[PDB]
Amino acid sequence: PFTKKQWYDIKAPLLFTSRNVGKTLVSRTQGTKIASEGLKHRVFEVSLADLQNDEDQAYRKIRLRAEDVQGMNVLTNFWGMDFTTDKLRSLVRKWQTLIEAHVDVKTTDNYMLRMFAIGFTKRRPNQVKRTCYAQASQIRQIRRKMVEIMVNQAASCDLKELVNKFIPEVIGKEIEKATSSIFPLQNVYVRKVKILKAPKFDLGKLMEVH
Amino acid sequence: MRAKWKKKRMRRLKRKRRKMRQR
Amino acid sequence: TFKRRNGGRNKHGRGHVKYIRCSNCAKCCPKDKAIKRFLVRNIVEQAAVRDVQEACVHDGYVLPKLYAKVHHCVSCAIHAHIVRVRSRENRRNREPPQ
Amino acid sequence: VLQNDIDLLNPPAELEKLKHKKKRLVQSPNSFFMDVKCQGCFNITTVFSHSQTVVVCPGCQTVLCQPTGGKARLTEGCSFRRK
Amino acid sequence: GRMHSRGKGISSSALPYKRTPPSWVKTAVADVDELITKAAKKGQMPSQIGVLLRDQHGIPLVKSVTGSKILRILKAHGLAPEIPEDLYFLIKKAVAIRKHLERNRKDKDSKFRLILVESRIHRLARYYKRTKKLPPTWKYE
Amino acid sequence: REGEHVFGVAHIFASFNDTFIHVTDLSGRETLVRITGGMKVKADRDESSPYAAMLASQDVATRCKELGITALHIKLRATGGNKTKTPGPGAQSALRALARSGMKIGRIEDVTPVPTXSTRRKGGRRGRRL
RNA sequence: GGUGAAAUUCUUGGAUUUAUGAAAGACGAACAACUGCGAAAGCAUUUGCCAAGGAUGUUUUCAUUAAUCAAGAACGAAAGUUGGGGGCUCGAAGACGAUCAGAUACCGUCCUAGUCUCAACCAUAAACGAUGCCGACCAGGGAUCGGCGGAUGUUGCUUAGGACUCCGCCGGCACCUUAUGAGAAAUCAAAGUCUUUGGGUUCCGGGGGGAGUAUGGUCGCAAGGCUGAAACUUAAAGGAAUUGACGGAAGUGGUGGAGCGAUUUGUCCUUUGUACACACCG
Ligand SMILES: [K+]
Ligand SMILES: [K+]
Ligand SMILES: [K+]
Ligand SMILES: [K+]
Ligand SMILES: [Mg+2]
Ligand SMILES: [Mg+2]
Ligand SMILES: [Mg+2]
Ligand SMILES: [Mg+2]
Ligand SMILES: [Mg+2]
Ligand SMILES: [Mg+2]
Ligand SMILES: [Mg+2]
Ligand SMILES: [Mg+2]
Ligand SMILES: [Zn+2]
Repeated sequence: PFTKKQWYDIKAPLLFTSRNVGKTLVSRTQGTKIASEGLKHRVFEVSLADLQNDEDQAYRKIRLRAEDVQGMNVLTNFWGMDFTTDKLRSLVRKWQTLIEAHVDVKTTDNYMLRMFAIGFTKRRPNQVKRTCYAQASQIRQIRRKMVEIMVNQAASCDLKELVNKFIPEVIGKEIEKATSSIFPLQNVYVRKVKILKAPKFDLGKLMEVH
Repeated sequence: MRAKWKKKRMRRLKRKRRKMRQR
Repeated sequence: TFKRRNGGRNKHGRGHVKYIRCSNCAKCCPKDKAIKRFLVRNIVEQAAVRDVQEACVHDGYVLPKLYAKVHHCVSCAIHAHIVRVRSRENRRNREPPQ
Repeated sequence: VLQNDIDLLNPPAELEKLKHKKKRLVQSPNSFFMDVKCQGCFNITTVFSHSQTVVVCPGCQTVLCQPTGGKARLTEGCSFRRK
Repeated sequence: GRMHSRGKGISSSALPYKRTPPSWVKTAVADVDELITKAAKKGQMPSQIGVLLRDQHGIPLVKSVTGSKILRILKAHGLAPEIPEDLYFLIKKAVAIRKHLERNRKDKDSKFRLILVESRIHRLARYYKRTKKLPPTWKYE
Repeated sequence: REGEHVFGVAHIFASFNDTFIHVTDLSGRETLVRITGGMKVKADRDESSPYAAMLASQDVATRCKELGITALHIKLRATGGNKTKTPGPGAQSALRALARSGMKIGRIEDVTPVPTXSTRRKGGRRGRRL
């Protein structure tokens, strides 16, 4: 039964360093059963440290949707990112405030994105207080700053440079800079990106980034 | 006997007396 | 006789507190009254640690942990020895384990 | 401290300043009026320290003080003297 | 204690012991009086008139300078409000809550606060009728 | 083919009543081998036992070596939902089994389904009374 | 699948498991606290709007307008009722499967009403701090929340200000120690300022049952709610604490000191619960 399955190497876009995702498999072509629909719109949850060959990014996972089949090589594109459960459970601690923000952002290629940002209040070096809490007004100010930044980056740019912003997580650093005047923050991240609708599949656009 | 069940028993006898005398 | 000053819970300056469900028996216990423990364990038993750290493609790979906040009713917390019956004097001690 | 160590009629003036305004021997306000001196223009324009109104310079210039929860915040670049 | 709540706040102003104007006050009595008359002429109430005379003029307290209270001065010159100011503000609050409830029927909390506000209105109106600062048949609806 | 490591994804469902070791590709859309604890042992009391998990993971390792898979990704989950979130007794038995079989482990992640709230759990407000 | 173990049940017409996508209905984890808000009930996803509120600050205003309240009103968990919508999950009743000496239960499966919402009712909870509200006084202490004032020297900060730090003031939920107090004690910083008895005011108790029963009245569609006996019966019932015994709970004087006291310390099987003390064969 696993002799009628052909392995099709998976390639990540040249946005990432390593493009050696894997070799997912699909049955042989047959009546209305060519391998195209087998690999049609498959998602591949892969770690970022794999693509970036950097372990420090092991906390991040990347989803990639297979939308074409170039012979035996299947090419993928960005389909959102997320945290590992371990990192999220490590950050959410007591005696500190958690700030969460979501927003809907449109890019130049009709890609609708919902970006989720996470932030935690940071203790000062000389703090004697056993808790570090922000007032509900301060949390609302920081959520405003986080959402305005999320809109400012994602709307201006396109998916390729948007992800190029995700990988070093410069958005988190800008949020930390912009909210330092309200309340010092720690572990500020874009925890999750969800692609809600995607434009009509363009083959040349796909080969542009592959 | 538990007081809750005593009250339930008494509510039941009263239902009965009411449905007898009134009707 | 009133056994505790706080009545076995943590509720001052408020009325209703939403309940949780016991991890063991699915009992409805108030959040402030239920015994709450934050267990940070490893997905790999202390024993399998070496064998797993060996079968790893990536040489640099810290083994992921498990974080879980466990909720227990009084009956299950006593049965599981999470909390034990204490003498009258020692009950007023709220300090975490020394 | 121990009231047997003090005289309730002649309280130490150091510790009377820190008492609530109403809990003193004779209650007095801790607010004051000030001669605010602006940057270049004369416009002394006495202000209440706990002013609830945005005091504006007579020549319809920029605002001089800002209402707050307690003492009003003088605008940047202004001096003052108690009256 | 708050009349309609358990709050026990003691925040208030503390008038100075010296009942005479401070030496730095130089405005003539007639000057402050006609300032009060203009203030009431646009429509300000005595509380707002006092606030403005305090923070925009060199008048700490009207009573210290003139020797009379703002409402008395306004009554002397025939500019006192028909409805007393506190009752006016309570009735304004009541009509605002009534409008909100005409839009929001499920707001039971606002209904409870409206009951409290109207209780305050009835108290103050009873006092004003007893002191004859309201028409004997003045009625709130 | 010839690669550094032909990775696979192992879905380890470690419940308190059974254990599943489901090995798929990087997408999960193609099932390769699906061994079960109760599909080895004949006693219902032992489907969640470590012995069943060890036998199950040994069978999975054999089939994976047959298919050419040399490394595996581990997705360990409990029952989740309103039910329990602690993995069953067979989780450690399956993982060390796979590790002590020559098969390599890429990454281990907890993929137990966690509700962000939830529907009401079974057992009643008084709970299971025993 | 489910349990201690099973069985009821689903499943080669693909169960369970895996991935993707859509729809539906609930539910708002972690953060989350001896923390906040609210008259109480209660209130935890974002943003916006609407009206409301406490505290703080105030050299703003009125000037006794106040406190508590029969009558009379408003709100009032959950369950429940009438009708519409919805109906995921869970789930009274019911059916079945177990266990059992029996098992109308505990355990398991499927589930009806219900759980969600709208309109109209219902007005009850261990609705508890089992502690009505207003006011005065009388110990100490450190935390914490809200506001304000002062002093600070560091900020991935945008001079102020924020964030930390320190010192105060007011107000709030609380906590710790202590008796000079009170108490039957438990304990309580109010449950203190009581035979050295009187700040104001509302409700409300008079041995235990019968009994929140009968009847009348009133409210409610109903369920029931509010008001509410007597005859008769009985020598105790009950509270706190002590010792012992038991647990299908866990791991001997003296003198002095403490206690009203039984007792206790000394003596470091112990702790714990007890409605048992003929002491669980209760
Ligand atoms: K507890
Ligand atoms: K005030
Ligand atoms: K305080
Ligand atoms: K002795
Ligand atoms: Mg309650
Ligand atoms: Mg009652
Ligand atoms: Mg009561
Ligand atoms: Mg009460
Ligand atoms: Mg007396
Ligand atoms: Mg009696
Ligand atoms: Mg003795
Ligand atoms: Mg007891
Ligand atoms: Zn339990």
